Amino acid sequence: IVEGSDAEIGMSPWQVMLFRKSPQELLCGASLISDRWVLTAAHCLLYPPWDKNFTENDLLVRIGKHSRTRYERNIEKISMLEKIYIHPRYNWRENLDRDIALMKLKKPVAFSDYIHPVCLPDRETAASLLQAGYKGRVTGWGNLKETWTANVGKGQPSVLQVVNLPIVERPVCKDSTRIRITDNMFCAGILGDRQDACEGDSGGPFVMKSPFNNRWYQMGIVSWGEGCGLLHNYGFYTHVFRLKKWIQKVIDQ
Amino acid sequence: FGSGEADCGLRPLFEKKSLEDKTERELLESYIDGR
Ligand SMILES: *[C@@H]1O[C@H](CO)[C@@H](O)[C@H](O)[C@H]1NC(C)=O
Repeated sequence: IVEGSDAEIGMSPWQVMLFRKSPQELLCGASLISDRWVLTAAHCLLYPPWDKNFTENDLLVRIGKHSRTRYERNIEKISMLEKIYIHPRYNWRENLDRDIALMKLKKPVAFSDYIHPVCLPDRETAASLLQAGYKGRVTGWGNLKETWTANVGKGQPSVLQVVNLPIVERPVCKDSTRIRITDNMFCAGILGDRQDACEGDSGGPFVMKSPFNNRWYQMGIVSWGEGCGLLHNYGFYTHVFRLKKWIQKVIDQ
Repeated sequence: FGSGEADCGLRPLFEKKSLEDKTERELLESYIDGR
């Protein structure tokens, strides 16, 4: 996250860290949507142009975390994966359309002060909250400083970072990039501002707090950017409500 | 789905304790001033 700030303890208790076994590295962010199910970007699991194609055995999710590196004894829980579900029409070749993936935990996780699931939007919540100018919140352990030639950024945080960003009008998103954007994406950010989510933040949640019931709703997933923290553009997010029928399909089956 | 749905989105250390975090006000302000 560029130009964010340190998360408070328990500020984002749905934040999941996708973690690679061997070698041990942070891969991506993700989100906890129930005691059993974790949501992330498809491109965190599968991206041929980078030799990325992970089995369930390659990864482990870490939940309840705050520090990027410290083992948080009796707070963080480490879960292994039963099954990965990648959207079958995920479009990595062109624009990352339908950049969504589910992971089923082998074993349900226990909720605590530090671990709690985020809500998924229904239609009304999405119609109300997902509007240009409204702000959501992104969190992650991705890099801290702007990069031009890649979305990675530079400088690793010691603690989970947070930034609030406004949703941008669809025509503006479209004019800001040569890449074909779809209804399954939206963009967020302030022109002239560096606040941004970087590659290491990918797969993590874009969340909004409902003014009606005080619940937090995941509206997006950090999907892609051109550079990180640049002054002239915006970041792109998977539109979670628009893919909700696929999510429900996977979960029910 | 498993447990979590009814109680989703309410944070043990914030909403459940009637405590607000340091920047959630900015989110609410954007609903009123952002359009
Ligand atoms: C990913 O896993 C293996 C390749 O090593 C194979 O089962 C599958 O076809 C691969 N898929 C992609 C997208 O490369």
